[PDB]
Amino acid sequence: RVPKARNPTVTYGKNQVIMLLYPDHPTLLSYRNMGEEPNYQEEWVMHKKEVVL
Amino acid sequence: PGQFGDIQSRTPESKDVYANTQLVLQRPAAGTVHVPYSQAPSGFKYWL
Amino acid sequence: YEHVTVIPNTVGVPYKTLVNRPGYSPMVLEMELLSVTLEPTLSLDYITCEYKTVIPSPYVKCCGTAECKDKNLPDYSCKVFTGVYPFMWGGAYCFCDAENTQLSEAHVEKSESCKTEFASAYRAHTASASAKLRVLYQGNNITVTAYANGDHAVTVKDAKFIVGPMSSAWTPFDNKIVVYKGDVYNMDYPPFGAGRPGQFGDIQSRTPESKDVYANTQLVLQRPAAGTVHVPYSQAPSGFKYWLKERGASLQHTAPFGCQIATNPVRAVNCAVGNMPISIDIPEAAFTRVVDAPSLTDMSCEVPACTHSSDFGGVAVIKYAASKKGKCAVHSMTNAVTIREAEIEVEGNSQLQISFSTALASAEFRVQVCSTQVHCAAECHPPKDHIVNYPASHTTLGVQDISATAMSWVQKITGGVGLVVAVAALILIVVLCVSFSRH
Ligand SMILES: *[C@@H]1O[C@H](CO)[C@@H](O[C@@H]2O[C@H](CO)[C@@H](O[C@@H]3O[C@H](CO)[C@@H](O)[C@H](O[C@H]4O[C@H](CO)[C@@H](O)[C@H](O)[C@@H]4O[C@@H]4O[C@H](CO)[C@@H](O)[C@H](O)[C@H]4NC(C)=O)[C@@H]3O)[C@H](O)[C@H]2NC(C)=O)[C@H](O)[C@H]1NC(C)=O
Ligand SMILES: *[C@@H]1O[C@H](CO[C@@H]2O[C@@H](C)[C@@H](O)[C@@H](O)[C@@H]2O)[C@@H](O[C@@H]2O[C@H](CO)[C@@H](O[C@@H]3O[C@H](CO)[C@@H](O)[C@H](O)[C@@H]3O)[C@H](O)[C@H]2NC(C)=O)[C@H](O)[C@H]1NC(C)=O
Repeated sequence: RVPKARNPTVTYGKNQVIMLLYPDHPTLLSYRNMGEEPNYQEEWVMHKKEVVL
Repeated sequence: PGQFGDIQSRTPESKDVYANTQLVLQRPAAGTVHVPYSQAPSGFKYWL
Repeated sequence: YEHVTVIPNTVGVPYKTLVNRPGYSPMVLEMELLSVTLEPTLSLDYITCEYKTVIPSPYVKCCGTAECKDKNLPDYSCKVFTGVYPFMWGGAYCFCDAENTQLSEAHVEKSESCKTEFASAYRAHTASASAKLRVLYQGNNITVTAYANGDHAVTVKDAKFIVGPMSSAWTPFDNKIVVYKGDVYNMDYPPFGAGRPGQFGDIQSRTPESKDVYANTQLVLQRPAAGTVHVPYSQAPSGFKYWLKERGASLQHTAPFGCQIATNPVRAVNCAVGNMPISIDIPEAAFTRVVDAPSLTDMSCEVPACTHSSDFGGVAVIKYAASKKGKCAVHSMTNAVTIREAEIEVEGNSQLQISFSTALASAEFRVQVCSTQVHCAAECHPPKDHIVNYPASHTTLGVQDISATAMSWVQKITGGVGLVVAVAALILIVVLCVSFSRH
């Protein structure tokens, strides 16, 4: 059994998603484009953090 | 939610409490009686 | 009746095709890809798993010298050390003060945890595609599942469907694949018998039950510490655990075109690459003669609102006069506008409402209902919500069906510049004609 992180707080902007993240433990956040070039990126979040994608 | 001011009240003794903590109830796990939820942690503590 | 169509490989977006048999009421079929599964053919080369170093007890021979015979074990080494004086809990091992020898031998073999904890290295050659399809056939929702190689035909409601082959051969797998449990990695693993110490593939075997083990771990024995009977050794730690601690992101999270990856069997699911041909055979019994189906005349179209959002933001109302009550297919005559409804119920003189989506600033299109065409025109406004969670239901605008109704600025500027150029060319022609006539 592994836990599920809290729901991030999501806001929107012109071709932007702004996510506020509240991890209890170091949580892996990754994202990729779903086109020809995924441009996969990942990072470990240890504390509350705001990410603009 | 999750920032300074997620819960507010006019005075410490007032019973008027405004709360925006993004509280979403989740499905309990099979075979258990717990009440799971996904709630943004206290913005006051994060500010502290 | 045989009908040939092509639909994009996008999953979860329905597409509508028009089965048009002249002399019969046209039909509209809505097909949606629920899942496209690519299952490649895999040939196993070897499996890599944690090794264990089997070290028998040391052989302490005093007033003597031990020798070891070279054995053919996967990675086997003997060393005899001289001048050892081992101690027990009680005292010295034996009377013999010097010239004592200790033979220490060690080899490497697959740990029994290889039965469960292992990573397989496969070769991927070709992919056999399959597809699950939801079809709106004569107002009924039917689900089919069939191979997408263009070879398998599936029959539902006496209608035959041939799906594929997919127009693109792209797959997220390159030639060499590593499968651990449920994570597929795209890695150039070393060939069998060429593994290197401290990396992936240090210990290999052709099959999980094969006794043939290729181990390359730089296993070197070292002299035991004075007054101790232990067997020290210098060995590169297991390459499988090393690979596990730095696996990186598996293909499930970095595959292009948003492919999902599954294992047992290894599948690539919902890859939105290229498109997919579909051939449809419909019985002549399913068709209906035009004289029986309703016919619509005195038909006009008006759009009260249009919003070129990813959802169906546009609404059109069509006034019609129906000869008889019944169902009728509705289809778009342009590729830039997608109609949500597939069939409407019509009776008498009335009006009907349809929902549509588009990307055009000025939506100018035509709608066919019971072989009657109506030209709809509208000005569409952009939405206020920046981001949505669902793919666009309309097709993208290209290079021909472009611009808005306020393209008349382009026409005006082109006409003005062309008029200036025409005036200059006319003056030049007049002058040249005068000069040529004059001599
Ligand atoms: C914990 O859970 C894991 C996974 O859930 C279990 O591992 C599974 O163990 C099974 C038992 O061995 C594996 O099943 C078979 O294992 C064979 C070992 O030799 C393996 O060779 C088999 O694979 C062949 O057959 C498949 C049939 O579809 C083929 O797709 C595949 O490519 C293989 O084909 C062979 O290819 C070579 C290459 O030339 C040929 O020479 C052979 O002739 C081909 N054989 C056949 C039959 O065509 C088969 O998988 C199972 O694979 C394995 N799981 C995984 C993911 O690999 C653990 O056992 C479990 N733990 C415990 C304690 O039970
Ligand atoms: C044929 O199927 C389509 C697609 O729906 C799929 O098939 C159905 C049988 C169900 O298994 C669905 O879960 C599945 O995805 C049907 O179109 C969809 O119908 C559903 C309900 O009929 C619509 O859901 C509703 O949507 C409204 C608006 O958001 C909500 O308020 C409702 O609470 C409900 O969720 C869905 O929007 C709709 N989708 C589209 C693209 O039209 C279709 O109705 C069905 N037809 C027949 C005759 O069975």
